[PDB]
Amino acid sequence: MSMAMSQSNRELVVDFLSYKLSQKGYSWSQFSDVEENRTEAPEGTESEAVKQALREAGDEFELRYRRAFSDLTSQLHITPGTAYQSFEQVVNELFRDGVNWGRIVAFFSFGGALCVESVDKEMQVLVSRIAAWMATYLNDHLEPWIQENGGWDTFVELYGNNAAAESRKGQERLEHHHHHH
Ligand SMILES: O=C(NS(=O)(=O)c1ccc(NCCSc2ccccc2)c([N+](=O)[O-])c1)c1ccc(-c2ccc3sc(CCc4ccccc4)nc3c2)cc1
Repeated sequence: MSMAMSQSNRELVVDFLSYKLSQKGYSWSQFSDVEENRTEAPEGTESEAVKQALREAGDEFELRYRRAFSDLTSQLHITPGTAYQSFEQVVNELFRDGVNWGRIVAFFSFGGALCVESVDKEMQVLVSRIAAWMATYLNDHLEPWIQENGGWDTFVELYGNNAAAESRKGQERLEHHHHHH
């Protein structure tokens, strides 16, 4: 008997990773062929879920916790001889005190920095690794958690764009009340 999980989480590591990379100037990728059509009106077009949410939180994280993050990225020096263990360790402590969206996003970034550091050392080859190491920890040290707090749907409904605006809707309203009161 055996069993596994989904892949969504993994998609986050890739999508985000790329973002953290592009933000630094890097990128790298490839193309291919499949099969599809279209006939309406092409344009940027954007979503409004984990993708957008995750990113934002990431940028704001290093902003509010510029030090809390920096000091972290300096706690682990990824290398070819580095063992996935040395990784799951550092991330463990930062996650020792229970689990909360905050630490979650604050964590994701940790990895992003690792990649930025790898490329800086002309070792982008690592990116692929750290990327897999995350999807492994997120599915063995978070999955069970994220599924106990309403998955991501909740994270995007709390500390997310559509959510941010939603919050204001109320406030701007409440204030109007006391005023008319
Ligand atoms: O912010 C946090 N929590 S929150 O109140 O739930 C929150 C606060 C703000 C936001 N968003 C607004 C932007 S700020 C932000 C901050 C964090 C995440 C996302 C956003 C969000 N959120 O979006 O989910 C959540 C938060 C922020 C930082 C840390 C944090 C920082 C450094 C370290 S170093 C360490 C172990 C050391 C150690 C290292 C190695 C080896 C051994 C020991 N553990 C750490 C934990 C822990 C929690």
